[PDB]
Amino acid sequence: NEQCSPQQRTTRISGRDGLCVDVYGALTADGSRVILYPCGQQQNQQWTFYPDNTIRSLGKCLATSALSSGSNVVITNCDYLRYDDGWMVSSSGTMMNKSSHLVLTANAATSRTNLTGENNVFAAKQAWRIGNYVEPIVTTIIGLRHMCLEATDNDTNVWLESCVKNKTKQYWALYSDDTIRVNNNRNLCVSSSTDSSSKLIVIRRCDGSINQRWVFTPQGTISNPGYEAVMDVAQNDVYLKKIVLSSATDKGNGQQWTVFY
Amino acid sequence: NLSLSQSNFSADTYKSFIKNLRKQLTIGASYGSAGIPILKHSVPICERFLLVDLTNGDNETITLAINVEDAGFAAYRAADRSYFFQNAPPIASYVIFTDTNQNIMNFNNTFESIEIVGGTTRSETPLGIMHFEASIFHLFVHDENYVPTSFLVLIQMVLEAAKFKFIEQKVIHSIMDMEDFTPGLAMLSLEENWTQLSLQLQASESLNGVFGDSVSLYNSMDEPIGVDSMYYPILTANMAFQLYQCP
Ligand SMILES: *[C@@H]1O[C@H](CO)[C@@H](O[C@@H]2O[C@H](CO)[C@@H](O)[C@H](O)[C@H]2NC(C)=O)[C@H](O)[C@H]1NC(C)=O
Ligand SMILES: *[C@@H]1O[C@H](CO)[C@@H](O)[C@H](O[C@@H]2O[C@@H](C)[C@@H](O)[C@@H](O)[C@@H]2O)[C@H]1NC(C)=O
Ligand SMILES: CC(=O)N[C@H]1[C@@H](OCc2ccccc2)O[C@H](CO)[C@H](O)[C@@H]1O
Repeated sequence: NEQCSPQQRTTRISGRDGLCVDVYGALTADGSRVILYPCGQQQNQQWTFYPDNTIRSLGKCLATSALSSGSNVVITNCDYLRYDDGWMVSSSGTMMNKSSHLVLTANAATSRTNLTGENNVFAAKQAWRIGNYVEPIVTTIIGLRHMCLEATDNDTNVWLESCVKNKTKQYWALYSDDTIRVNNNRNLCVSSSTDSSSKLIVIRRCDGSINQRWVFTPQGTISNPGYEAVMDVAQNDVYLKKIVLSSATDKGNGQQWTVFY
Repeated sequence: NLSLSQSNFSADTYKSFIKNLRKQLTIGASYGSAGIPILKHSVPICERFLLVDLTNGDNETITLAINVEDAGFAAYRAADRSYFFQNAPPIASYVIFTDTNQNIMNFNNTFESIEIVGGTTRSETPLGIMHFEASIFHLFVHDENYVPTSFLVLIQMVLEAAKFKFIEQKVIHSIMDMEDFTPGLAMLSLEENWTQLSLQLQASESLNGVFGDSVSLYNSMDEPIGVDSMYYPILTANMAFQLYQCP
């Protein structure tokens, strides 16, 4: 079955604010940097993956340009990586150089931002969707007692309410940077507490932080991989109107979630 | 046997049943990078079937035999009668429902076969609590006019729901709204591609989680979403388990 070992695949790579990984100006020279750019059909946003762990556009290999952090990620002649192990992509969409452990990062959200190789802190700005389909996925998020996450208090808080199909504030847009955004206000992101004294999950302006990076795991949790914790209904009690971050445990069903799209 | 009854059929009891069904099916499952369990393969025929009991509003029970390799119905028992699909594994009649009067149904356990014999499609077949109860009734007495459609109902509310959290959630929505539904493009695209999605997830080990082939899954707005990798929540937080495909 040759289908179990496909030889290549061409796709796009989106991330921070739904922007795509793009070789700036389609420049083919070695060391030609890669940027965020609005997603399109151009060949310099087409990325081909191969079983040698390379990722290629315009015939050249995506690569870090330094051992230390903060340097641009670039395309370069693939023969320079002849003996290199290459790129490893985590479950959660972290794209990591296997040798150096630096990860693909977008230090700003705007078009033409240079992408850099940085130390992994599991920030949202280090989360990528490898895939041809780059759009935010509009969904409801169902939790304990079959209730729906709703954006409340003028899109500053979030808690469980009973599902109503029309209800505009029960809809979320899952973005390519692992952010969970308010569907009718895409500058606002579901966020883990920025106050040390609180575990309360809230809604804040998107900033690419660790706090706003969420992973929908196959075990049915909503995981923040930076803080090694998961979304939980406080006290397994939906009427407390509090969703918190907690270490994963099957104490009740407060940590189980469904994406309904 | 694992079971579900109309006596106590709520959103909670349905969810628990589907949850435990996934557990039984994923005993001895292998796992890949995606962390979605892969069903067992090359199972000796003596251990290949999982029995599940469903009891209708008359307190009459059918026992369905699910093949643990592909999560499809091989056969079912009602009282002292049993009924095998035309594509059940040939040795299955020596292993399950042996102390019954065995019949072979005139069709396969696939939707394509059932729809041809039934002359009615999943798109036209309502799902919900009454249709669940009614299907167990029609299977119990084996009224041939309703057998095919009853399977469309139960394969979806039990096996497709087990396979896909999105489908489980459609059923939950119908249970607590007390409102029937017919499956749309979202649900049918999932059902249709379970095998292909299995192959691609397992093949993607060699391409950093990228697929060989893109799969089109529709959302609830009837928009197609191309899933060409494991990095889609509508797949990886949806598909509960996979068909074995690749070493
Ligand atoms: C991954 O990271 C390492 C850099 O830390 C790269 O390996 C080096 O590549 C440079 C530039 O060609 C060579 O001069 C060095 O000799 C290599 N050093 C080591 C430690 O091997 C590698 O190119 C990067 N790979 C990718 C795909 O980005
Ligand atoms: C993005 O990469 C290119 C290629 O190395 C840099 O020239 C850019 O440097 C920044 O812009 C240049 C023009 C100059 O202003 C420099 O001092 C800047 O830091 C770089 N862009 C960045 C870092 O923002
Ligand atoms: C497709 C391409 O290579 N475009 C380049 C090129 O030009 C731009 C352009 C096209 C239509 C209308 C206005 C401008 O050069 C640009 C730099 O000036 C840039 O590299 C762009 O990506």
